[PDB]
Amino acid sequence: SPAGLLTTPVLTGAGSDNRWGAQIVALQPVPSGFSTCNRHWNLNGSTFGWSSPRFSDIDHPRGNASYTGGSTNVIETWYANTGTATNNPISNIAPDGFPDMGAIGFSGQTIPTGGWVGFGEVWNVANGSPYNGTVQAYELGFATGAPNSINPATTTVGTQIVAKSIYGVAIGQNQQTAGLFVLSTGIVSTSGPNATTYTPQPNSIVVAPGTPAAAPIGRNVPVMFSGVIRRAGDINAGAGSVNGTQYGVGSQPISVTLQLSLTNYSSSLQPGQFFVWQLNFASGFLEIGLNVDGYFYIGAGASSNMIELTELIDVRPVGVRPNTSTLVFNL
Amino acid sequence: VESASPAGLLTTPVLTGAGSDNRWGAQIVALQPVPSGFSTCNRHWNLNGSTFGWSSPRFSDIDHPRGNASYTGTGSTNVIETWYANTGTATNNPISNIAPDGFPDMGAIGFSGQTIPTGGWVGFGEVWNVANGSPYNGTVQAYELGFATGAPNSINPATTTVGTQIVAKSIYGVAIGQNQQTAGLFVLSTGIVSTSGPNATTYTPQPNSIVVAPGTPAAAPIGRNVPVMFSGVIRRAGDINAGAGSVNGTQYGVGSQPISVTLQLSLTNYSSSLQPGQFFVWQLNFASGFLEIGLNVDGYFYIGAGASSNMIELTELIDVRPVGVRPNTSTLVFNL
Repeated sequence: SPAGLLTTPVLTGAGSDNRWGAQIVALQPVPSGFSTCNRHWNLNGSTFGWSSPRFSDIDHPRGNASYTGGSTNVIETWYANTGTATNNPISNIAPDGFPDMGAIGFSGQTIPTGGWVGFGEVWNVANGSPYNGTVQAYELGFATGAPNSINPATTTVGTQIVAKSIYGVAIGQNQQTAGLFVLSTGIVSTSGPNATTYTPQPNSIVVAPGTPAAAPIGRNVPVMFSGVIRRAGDINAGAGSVNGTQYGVGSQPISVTLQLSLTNYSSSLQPGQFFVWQLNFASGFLEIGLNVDGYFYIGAGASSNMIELTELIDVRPVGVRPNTSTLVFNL
Repeated sequence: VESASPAGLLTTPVLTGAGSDNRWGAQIVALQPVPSGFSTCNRHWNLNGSTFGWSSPRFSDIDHPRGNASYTGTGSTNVIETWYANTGTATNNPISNIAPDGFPDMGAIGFSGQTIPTGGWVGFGEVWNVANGSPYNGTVQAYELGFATGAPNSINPATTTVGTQIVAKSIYGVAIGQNQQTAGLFVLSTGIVSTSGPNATTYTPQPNSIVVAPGTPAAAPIGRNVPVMFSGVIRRAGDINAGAGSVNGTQYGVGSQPISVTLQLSLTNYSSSLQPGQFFVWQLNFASGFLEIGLNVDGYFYIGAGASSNMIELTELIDVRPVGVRPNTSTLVFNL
């Protein structure tokens, strides 16, 4: 039974989302629909992405590293084609852990807004030793036009994976072949004190061929799981910051992703159905549904206002329902 | 909330590849017996819903709002950056003010003159401006973090939280150093181990370098039953591409608990299902043998390894089956 996939702890503070690993504190309805494949599992034990259901560091053994000038305090760019992560057993699209987001270019000397940023370095393919003057915060994502005219991409087909430092490195490296190493904990790129929109926005997510979309069904709209994430421009901001709170979203709680990767649920739900749970709040309730592609839905209609989980009391299973029956929204 | 049975704390996935340890977050692939015993408090929970440490059962990031930042050098570029504060000043940590949530329970080893220490906890981060939260973006680097005395100019590792400092010191040069009376620290919470050259070092941390808080109970041997840590492969600074089975040697990191156990113990109180003097015991069934593992009320796991400190690989582990409550003086079966 799918019932055990969503339990009260997952949504009352002990859950984490499958993209940022952030503590899940809100639900984010997406009335346009969206797609996600990386670190996303369906109910047939399968993923269309390139990452395992844990938070792997990011390592690629063969890319091009360069900087744009002298050689100190310079922006370092690493890139490779998609489909070259030949040591990744899930997929060669990209290293396990590489973020499913478009890489955004700079605006003059202004840092891009909304990109996935991790800390990392380039390393020497001769011996595995780091080029230690290349440590920095790097924006990672999919793009065309690397190294020096990057535009974000939303497909894995015929594109590049890029890492570009958002600040200057101590000692730049021009290496026609070099490795990448980045930790898998991400922050979002910003400059100045402001939080940006929830990240990634639907049209920023990168998916691989064959990924099914989560489309709305009447008033039933797909939902993402939201937690507070850090941002580069005010790194001390957190939940309730006077400068605004920054949210990151994932398509699934990682505990759900993990369970779906360990057990096949194809006998318990078929196309056209949801497995439904009731979320009971202090003064209302709503139903959340899971479909066979692993996407969650709520009956929010054309609303993208976040639903805070602060007053959630418990989660109770309801059972299998048609996906065309409106999910109750009684808040 | 109370639970009547610890049985659910250890299940087959925890030890056959879906588990992670509570210090490094690494995939659990082995058991590390510790015949002389050890203590751990950070991100370690007991069966009474409590921790003696300063971290939640979660990995996010390390943030401290008020330390001293400095560098040394004749110039301000490509220099070593040091940040430090006293323990007991992490006032924005709801668990404990000892140290920021996520700060590693390891000693900070001093270094200078283009050598770096072996076996320290290293994380990536920066110092930041307390006026507005903006990074000093030229201070990003890999930093060794730990507890110490003597910062900034005579750093020596400490094993207690009492009267010591928390220190971050970059193992490579930063782009632009900062001498600031007050600066904040921001480091990611998943570490690598400091090394030089290609070699792996011993499993990290060794028992003699774990930092604990006052009141932390020790895991002491009881006859042939000895405490065990959970081992996974971790990165190391000197050969960052090395992973499991590397031709240059495999580097292990250890934690006292699978983080899924820590999390469950933090959510549910088990104090009515196990008492001092008792283990809850599970059987680990391998292709070619089996062993018993026990959990005590302080949250520590034990096996009947006796005087052996050999790692036990979990490659051929088939499943985990609950046995029940037993006296901790009964020898745990070890049939490998």
